[PDB]
Amino acid sequence: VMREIKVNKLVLNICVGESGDRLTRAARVLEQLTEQKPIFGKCRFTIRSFGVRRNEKISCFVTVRGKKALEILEKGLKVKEYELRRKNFSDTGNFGFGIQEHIDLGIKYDPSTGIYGMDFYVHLSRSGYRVTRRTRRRSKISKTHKVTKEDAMKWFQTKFDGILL
Amino acid sequence: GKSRGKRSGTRYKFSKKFRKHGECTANKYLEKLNYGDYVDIVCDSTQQKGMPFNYYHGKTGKIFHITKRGVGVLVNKRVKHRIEQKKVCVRIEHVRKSRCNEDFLLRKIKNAELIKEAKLKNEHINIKRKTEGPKPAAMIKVPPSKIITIEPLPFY
Amino acid sequence: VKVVKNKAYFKRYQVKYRRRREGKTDYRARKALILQDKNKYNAQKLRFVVRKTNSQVICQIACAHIEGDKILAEAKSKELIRYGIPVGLKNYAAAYATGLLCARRFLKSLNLDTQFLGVEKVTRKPIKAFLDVGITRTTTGNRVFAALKGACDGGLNIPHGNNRFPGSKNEFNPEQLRKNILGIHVAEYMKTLQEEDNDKYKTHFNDYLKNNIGADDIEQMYLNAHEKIRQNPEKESKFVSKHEKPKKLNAKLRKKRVKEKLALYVE
RNA sequence: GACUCGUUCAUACUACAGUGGAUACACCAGAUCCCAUCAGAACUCUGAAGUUAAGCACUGUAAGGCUUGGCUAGUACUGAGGUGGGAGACCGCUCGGGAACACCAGGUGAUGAGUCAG
RNA sequence: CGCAGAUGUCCAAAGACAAGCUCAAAGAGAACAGAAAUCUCUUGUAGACUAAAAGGGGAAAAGCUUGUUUGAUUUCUAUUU
RNA sequence: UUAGAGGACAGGGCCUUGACCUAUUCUCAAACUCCCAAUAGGUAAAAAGGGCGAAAUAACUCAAUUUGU
Ligand SMILES: [Mg+2]
Ligand SMILES: [Mg+2]
Ligand SMILES: [Mg+2]
Ligand SMILES: [Mg+2]
Ligand SMILES: [Mg+2]
Ligand SMILES: [Mg+2]
Repeated sequence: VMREIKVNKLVLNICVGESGDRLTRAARVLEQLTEQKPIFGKCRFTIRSFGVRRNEKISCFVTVRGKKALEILEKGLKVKEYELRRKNFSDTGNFGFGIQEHIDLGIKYDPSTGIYGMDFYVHLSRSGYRVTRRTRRRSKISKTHKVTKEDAMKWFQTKFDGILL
Repeated sequence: GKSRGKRSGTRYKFSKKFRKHGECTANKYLEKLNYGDYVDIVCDSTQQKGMPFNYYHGKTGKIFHITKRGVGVLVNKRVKHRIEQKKVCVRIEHVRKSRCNEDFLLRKIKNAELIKEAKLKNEHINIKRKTEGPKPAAMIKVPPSKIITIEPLPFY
Repeated sequence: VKVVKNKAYFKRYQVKYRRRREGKTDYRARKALILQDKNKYNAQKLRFVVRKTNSQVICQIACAHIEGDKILAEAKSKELIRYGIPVGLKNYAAAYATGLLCARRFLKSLNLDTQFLGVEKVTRKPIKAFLDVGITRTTTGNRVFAALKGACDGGLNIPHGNNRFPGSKNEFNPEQLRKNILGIHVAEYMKTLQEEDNDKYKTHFNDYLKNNIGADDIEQMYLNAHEKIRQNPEKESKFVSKHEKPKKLNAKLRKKRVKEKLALYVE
């Protein structure tokens, strides 16, 4: 009635594995896609096989909501022509998928910028989620109010008319 | 070599009890103190400022000084053929109002009215406490059906 | 996967204080606010409590005794209807007026109102009280500082700074604070939402139009309410419960419920 | 029927369930302004279309935990005496003090100050 | 000349104050990505961290991140080990 | 630190031995602790003092020439 499922947010993530020019180009790609400034993530460790160090920037990501999120999700799902695996849904109620080329989202290619991939992840939830995030009297959500794995698949099929493999 | 520090030998003395960690309550800060009062020194390890020394944990004294957050206490201590008065300065969390005095105060208050009444009727009153003494004789009724006989037990 | 909430988990657990557990009381701010000098005794150090709920604001005077603190004055935001202010009872101005009421009511209870006149229309030693802000975070423009200004406009002395008033991050401008006291910002929002998207104006301020309050007379009703509050601050001179609360059982009753459940399962 | 500030700091916690909305407590509708971020999610400000689904309140689980009695048990241990026993290791007597785990049964709160509606 | 160990150092911040925040780890899920890169979500009484031995203390903090600073300043008493 | 039992990633092609989880089971600690004695310790048990009223002195304290001390 007012326990229907909406989209809480959407996070786009590009892990380049190195710092320097390529990371900045990926950040520019994300900015043109979202009209927002992204931020960077840093390695907590140092791994010799990967060649990365602590406190070193490795990736860039951004989070979106509102009307803007539902259309970026629309584009991404369209590149998948509305088909997802059943393994893509977690047992808490979220899902996600990936893409190989950022051109197919309608962004004009530039010879200098190059090609990049990214990830999509949604975090479905109902309303009343405020009580677990506010400062004053934060509490816990009851178990019935959560979104189970099957509710997530029904929501996907009913909204986007997609099919599960 | 020998190790005689300030907090040596206080592993179990200065530790919190089971499921009773954390800093003190807020009412602890509303306690009333006056000059000459009796007080107990009990170290609270979760406040590291102004802790007492090892020896004095659990002793009782009198107040000789009150400050912004501190109290001076007079405490006896045995040194090898005599007793010395020590002046201990501690902070207010390690201080508790002593309960060693309350029976005397209640006794005085209660005996006041008994004296006033006895003199009002011109009676003879005795107010000193009585030590437990020998018991008087009595006649105890018991049905014969209620006495159970016992005897030593065999070994098993 | 090894379960983490074992029996040994529940045996070793220590629980916080109830009001910390409920997200209401700080308990580091509180004790620093109640404690006084141990040799300055027979002084109580009152505090001025401001709480803002949803659709209302509250003010109080506390005393912090040993078996539970005592309240000496109290005023709620919904009282302002009697003083001529219809709906709008969460404003900056509403909080200021509520803070004024508590001070004026507290002075009259002691019979000191004629000696401490405070300040007139907005532009012995006084009794002192320290501000208790609760859980919220204190940014510039927070409504708790309007209630403080209203209480100081009465006879009370509440110590404070100047950098937390609206528009005063690094320069104190009294004009901005005065405009927010009189509700100019709300009137300007009403003005600007009318030029564009007029239907949103009709929906958003639905009870302002319904109660015949326009954008042009917002300041005057607050200026009149201040005077009426100063004139007379004295507080104005069994329910049915159609639903009923279920009660608890006992040991003997619980056994028969097990008898019945097992018997029903048998066949 | 509800709220604000407290005191005990689990009989007050935890996991699942059932029931409730005159006023109130909430979720909730927005971003011009004070303010805030990658992000009006949070924080801050301005409101009153919708809902008890959730927070919250009361109750229910041969529920876990916690708490109070009974038992374990005069058992384990121990102060004073002995030209007591025994190769010893160890163990009784006289005058006295006295546990713990486990197991069984009941319980799941109480309260200070001040207000609102009716 | 019993047992297991440590000291002759180190820090303009690792000193002072305030605010916001919550940590180890496990599970499920996301292009290259794998046992371990970076992202969300559930659980989480400290299983992390707190210069250096060991012990005590610590969760809207004493831990992490920010902002402003030089109370690591001059003089004197009552006293503890 | 010994041993089986019941459940749902390694293995020789539907079964080893395992791994993981759940309830048990034999035995232990000067430098382990949910609990916790006997013995050994400390303070108190009224007259230079206590109780209950009024008045006076302060440059201290308080919103207070009355608030307190
Ligand atoms: Mg604070
Ligand atoms: Mg319901
Ligand atoms: Mg039970
Ligand atoms: Mg600890
Ligand atoms: Mg802090
Ligand atoms: Mg044994």
